[PDB]
Amino acid sequence: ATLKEKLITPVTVPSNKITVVGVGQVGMACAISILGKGLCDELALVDVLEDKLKGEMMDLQHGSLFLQTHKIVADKDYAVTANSKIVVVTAGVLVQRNVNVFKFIIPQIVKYSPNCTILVVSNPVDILTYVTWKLSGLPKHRVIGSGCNLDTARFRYLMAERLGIHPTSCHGWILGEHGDSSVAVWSGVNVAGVSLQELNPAMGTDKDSENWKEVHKQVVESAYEVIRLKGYTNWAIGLSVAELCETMLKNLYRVHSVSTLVKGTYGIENDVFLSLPCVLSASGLTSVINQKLKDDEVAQLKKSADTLWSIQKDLKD
Amino acid sequence: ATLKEKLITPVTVPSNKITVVGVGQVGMACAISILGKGLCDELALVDVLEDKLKGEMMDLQHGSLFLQTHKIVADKDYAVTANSKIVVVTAGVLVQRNVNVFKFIIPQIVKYSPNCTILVVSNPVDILTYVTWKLSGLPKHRVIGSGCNLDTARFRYLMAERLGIHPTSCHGWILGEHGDSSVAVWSGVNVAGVSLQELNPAMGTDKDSENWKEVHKQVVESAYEVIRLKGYTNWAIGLSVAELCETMLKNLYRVHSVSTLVKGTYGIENDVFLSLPCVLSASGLTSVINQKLKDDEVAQLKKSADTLWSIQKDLKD
Amino acid sequence: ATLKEKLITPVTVPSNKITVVGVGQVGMACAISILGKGLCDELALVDVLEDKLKGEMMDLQHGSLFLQTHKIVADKDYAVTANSKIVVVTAGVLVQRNVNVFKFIIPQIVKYSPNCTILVVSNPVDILTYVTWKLSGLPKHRVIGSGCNLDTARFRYLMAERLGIHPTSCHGWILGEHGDSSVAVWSGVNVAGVSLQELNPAMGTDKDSENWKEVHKQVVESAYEVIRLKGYTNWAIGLSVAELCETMLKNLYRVHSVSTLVKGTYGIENDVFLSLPCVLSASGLTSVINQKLKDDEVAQLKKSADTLWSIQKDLKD
Amino acid sequence: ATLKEKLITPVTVPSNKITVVGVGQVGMACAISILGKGLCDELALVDVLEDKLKGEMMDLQHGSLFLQTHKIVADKDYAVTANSKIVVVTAGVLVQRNVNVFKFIIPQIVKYSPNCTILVVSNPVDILTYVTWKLSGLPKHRVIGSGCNLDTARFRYLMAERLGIHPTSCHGWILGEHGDSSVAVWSGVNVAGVSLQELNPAMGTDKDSENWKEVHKQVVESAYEVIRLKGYTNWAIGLSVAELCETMLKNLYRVHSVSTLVKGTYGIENDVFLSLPCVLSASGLTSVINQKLKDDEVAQLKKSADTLWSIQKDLKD
Repeated sequence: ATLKEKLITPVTVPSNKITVVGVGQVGMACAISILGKGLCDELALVDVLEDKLKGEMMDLQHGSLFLQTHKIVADKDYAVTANSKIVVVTAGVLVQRNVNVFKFIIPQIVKYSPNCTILVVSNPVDILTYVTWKLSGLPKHRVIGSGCNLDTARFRYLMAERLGIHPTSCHGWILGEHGDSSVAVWSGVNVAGVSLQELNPAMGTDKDSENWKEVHKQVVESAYEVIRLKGYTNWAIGLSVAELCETMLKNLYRVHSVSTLVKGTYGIENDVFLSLPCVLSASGLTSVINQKLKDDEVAQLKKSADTLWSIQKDLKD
Repeated sequence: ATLKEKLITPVTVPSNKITVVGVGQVGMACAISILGKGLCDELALVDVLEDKLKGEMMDLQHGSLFLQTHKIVADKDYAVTANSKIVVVTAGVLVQRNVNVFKFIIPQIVKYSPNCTILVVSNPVDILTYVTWKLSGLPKHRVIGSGCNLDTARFRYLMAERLGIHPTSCHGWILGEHGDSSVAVWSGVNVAGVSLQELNPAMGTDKDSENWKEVHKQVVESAYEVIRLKGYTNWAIGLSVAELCETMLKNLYRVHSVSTLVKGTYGIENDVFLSLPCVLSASGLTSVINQKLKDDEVAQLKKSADTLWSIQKDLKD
Repeated sequence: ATLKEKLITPVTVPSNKITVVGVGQVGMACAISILGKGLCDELALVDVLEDKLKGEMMDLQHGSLFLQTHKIVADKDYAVTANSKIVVVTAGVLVQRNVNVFKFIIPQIVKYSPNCTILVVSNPVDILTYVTWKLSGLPKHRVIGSGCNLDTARFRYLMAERLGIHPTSCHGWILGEHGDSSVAVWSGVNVAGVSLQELNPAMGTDKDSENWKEVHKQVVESAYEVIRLKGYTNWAIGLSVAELCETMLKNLYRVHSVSTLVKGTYGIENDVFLSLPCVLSASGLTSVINQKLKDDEVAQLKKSADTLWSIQKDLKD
Repeated sequence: ATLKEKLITPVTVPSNKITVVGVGQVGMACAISILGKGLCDELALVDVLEDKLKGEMMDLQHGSLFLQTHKIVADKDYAVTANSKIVVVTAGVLVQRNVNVFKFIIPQIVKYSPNCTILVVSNPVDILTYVTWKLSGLPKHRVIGSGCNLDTARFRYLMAERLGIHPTSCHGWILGEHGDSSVAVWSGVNVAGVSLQELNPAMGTDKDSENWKEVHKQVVESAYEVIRLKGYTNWAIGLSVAELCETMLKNLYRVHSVSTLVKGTYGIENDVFLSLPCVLSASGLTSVINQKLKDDEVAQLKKSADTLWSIQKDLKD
């Protein structure tokens, strides 16, 4: 009178589980990229909506044949979040408004899944990373935001498109705040270990032949030019998050530039999360790479650190 | 005075190129799934919109660091479509309205890329597959629609969820029209080569203990219940298309149930594209699996074939 | 005076760790397949040789740039085995000789890594699976051998090559002992849910047009015909093991035919590991699929079960 | 009276085909890595042995269930080689002995597959790359050897292990001849865009605290220390080749350091293949990165170029 009884003779817990907070344009970009990489053994989704959340879950589950993920669960309560190895926080609705949400969600994240690494994808990323470090009570190394990871990704595609090579080949970084105030360190930009700064001194300046400073002006401009055209950017930031979840889940110790506490380095006493190249692993951020910067470059960190803390002093937690 | 000149000393054509027609909810689901599998060596996007198309391209290109795809191009003209190995047609706006678009696009698809396989993702899939076979002048085997591939995928997730196993293990099929009129062949449903029909005869009927006929009623119902909640289904049908592009590009000879001409089998003289298990390869559809069906099951094909052709007779090409 | 101090500012445990026991022809096939799939976050290797083991480790580590695995460790002591999520036992040198090795290794496996699933790859697989269940003190569901998984794989490639389709499409199984005595269940053999037994009754017999019974005679023959030509088979059984480690690590609940205790089903009171389709997950074997067999087919299990226990009664543990 | 006739109703050419020349320790490392990445839509194997070749083919084909490759063919005649997109030449048995084989094979490679890129894996790689450019009549850009690609890979694993990070993060190169005479360019070595040479000047020298010059001494030493222990290195060089076949097949334009003609740069008039960072694509080598080297470093290229041509002058083709 039953198939399951007659067919399947019995001889759980999440393993690599990842939770994505929010089903929005960018939160379902991260999920389908995380599932497209087969990182998570369970994918939990949580958002304040009752139905779309259930519709995003069912639309993914119907593709479970095509996925390496077994259990895809989504609820509006954070019970599903339990046992999450990483919690990707895309939830966002101006900081003190977002701090209304993160008071509302982040401590629910941590009640059910204490070990989780919290990756903060939502803009503003640098402050909402502090917001989520304050009120989650997780260590410094278990709460990090996406940050300039995607900026570094956009920067390498641009730096490659001008050279025609593949973005993985052209290595250059973006540090600092996520506005016009990001630091593109040209001392590290290079291809095949051939420094570009070395050969052409005109880089990192006001003017140059190709005015390569336009690249960093295009890096910060393209983010919006994608926002202009289709209304907001998702699959760029969802591929970046999936690549971070890969570093942490697969425990690779890869260097991503992510938002972490800058207190103690680059002349900053304030508790501020600013994007710095960091070695990510299963445990959290394992370390930070120490970036040798021009006095002028450390200045942009220092100043832009203050721009955050100047408006991060009035946060009401 | 130039990096590219000084750095890169010179010592093209698309290879696996895939074009996706449309940037809509489901057309960018297919792209990011195709890119997430690294199938296409070039991904061309085309849609009637000037800007979102340019925004979907740039949002993908910014993730090129994270992708195995080198060139992602998008234009509103079909010059980009040139040399496409597969053209995934998601464009859709009721058939004779869609046949306005496919007159407008499909012959532009074929002008630039004559060898392309045309995969038709758009609803109605069975008729718009005929529409695109009529006016493209491609062989029967190079024009196929998605069809019940995703229905078969939803059907296996359901058939597995009731058994708790993984959808790849539970093998069952969906043939025929894409409405309530799909044929779930229970003679093939099984797990680990254990036929479910064999053990419980009550399957495929009006009533059963678990009333397993509800599965096929849930297969056709879930498609809408995803449409209800979030407004439309994308990442299920985009993972299905990416799995079809994989069969054809990687030239696997895998059996998918896709929309192909049923003239000559199952008592149908009409030229009608109805979903049948077919062996897909690089060349196109290589063949069809011959499905042994109940008289009653061949009837649903036969009748539902007529439901198509009854309204496929008045098509104005 | 140090790069590491100046460069990397500090802000462990194995996660998915897999241990492969033995570096032999088949044990390095499993490793490079497991690493080629990026399953293990750490790969531990252990074998009785001091140097080749260190050479197999270094030859893999030099490819770490190309791998998704971070730490590849190999020692002759089983300290490295610690925290293994799965222990793949390829060690083998006739059962009571192999039981000399498994007394020597298997309890060292379990001292350092109590939670490990033990996958037994080594021939004889069915008995050395019992040998390793007796003396490891692990549950029934955490000790399983490869078994007819690869037989099922060879069987599907053959069953497909005759049909020209891709082996993933043609579903047919191999149960029982690993000699000529395997059970190819033809009641489950099919393609696209079209039973082959159904249409041609001459299958599973003495004679047929194509004498499809030759397939199962070729399945058991090819294993040796690979052993004849190059001396032994590795990358077939290493891809099979990597696909098992994937089911268990990725926690997929996929159905593989593996060696598990048959006590209680198919009329067997003896404690005997015989290859049966089983649902594998992170926890172990989750269940067994109940295979509906001809009286004659249950007989081959029953008899071949005794052939094992007849020589499994004199095992000295 | 036939399954294939009754089941499969008909509705070819290699696409991405790769040929590996030789089944030896390193030639089956490349195959199982190429198949493990699903690069080739057909894999052709060729070697001078009748049986092992047939045994290597069958051992791979039995794993076809687990592979994304459909057709794996192996013959001793080069008919199978036809339509190869890349031909990986592992065949080797001292140059003028190897030039006996490449007279015997390389023109058979090119008779059946004129468009093929020829990747030369076999030691000596730099000369046997010239040997195969002379007698194949392919362009400069379609014949390249593995070269210091794997040296660069070993160099990054070492450079990372000292830093604890993941080898993909630490970017440093190996140019030139494949002996002790390789050039480790320290001007490019760095992590997260932080030059190591910049901070510690003692690098690239006779003595340093960690004497980081030992890394390049370990890079060249480890190659042999793997050769010592297990007799020869395979899965390092097979993962490197699979990563080259990926750059070329997937048409990525990635920068690998491979053996190409150095005539015209670094003060070399001779026709000599020496390892230089090069942008690989579908067409061949697309270009070369221009490496800014110390006078002393250009010297090692210049001199080691002569060491090749001094014994490359007496080649009898």
